[PDB]
Amino acid sequence: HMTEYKLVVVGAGGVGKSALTIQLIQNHFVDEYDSYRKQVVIDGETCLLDILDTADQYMRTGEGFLCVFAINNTKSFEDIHHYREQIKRVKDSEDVPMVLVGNKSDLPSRTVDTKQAQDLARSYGIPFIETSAKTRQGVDDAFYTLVREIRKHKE
Ligand SMILES: Nc1nc2c(ncn2[C@@H]2O[C@H](COP(=O)(O)OP(=O)(O)OP(O)(O)=S)[C@@H](O)[C@H]2O)c(=O)[nH]1
Ligand SMILES: [Mg+2]
Repeated sequence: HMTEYKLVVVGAGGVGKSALTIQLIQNHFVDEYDSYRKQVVIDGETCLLDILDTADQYMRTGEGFLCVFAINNTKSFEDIHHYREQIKRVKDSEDVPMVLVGNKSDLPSRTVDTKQAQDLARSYGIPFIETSAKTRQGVDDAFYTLVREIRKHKE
């Protein structure tokens, strides 16, 4: 009686992958710190999210990917290319359900601008969502949007 969606959260160390997950799961922001399950209704469908917060089973059986960089970490952003190439290789396709997420939007020290991010997502043909795990801005949006991307690609 529920649809399972297998989601994988990728990106460089320190960008907020766990923080984003833990917000989704626990509704709490963790300052300092596997697989998680969340039941949630999305467009009137009851979904069981199965979320791997990384750092290979999930890499090959993942249905959709959150590719996360932090907006005050230029290197994280530049590393998106590597994660996305990884995903394309291990799924052997050039259109895998993916959302580009730019986290830590609450922070003032911003070195990747929103134009950079929009241009990257536009090149890849994917949504870009700005988030803060600290304030919860964008968090449900990113996960819900990924679900909707997965639905878009297949039954
Ligand atoms: N201000 C702020 N800090 C954040 C936010 N998301 C995470 N952080 C902080 O950034 C640090 C890294 O977050 P964390 O979730 O541990 O990273 P990660 O991407 O999971 O890192 P990894 O080592 O396991 S591969 C932590 O100190 C966390 O509190 C956010 O949106 N805003
Ligand atoms: Mg982590």
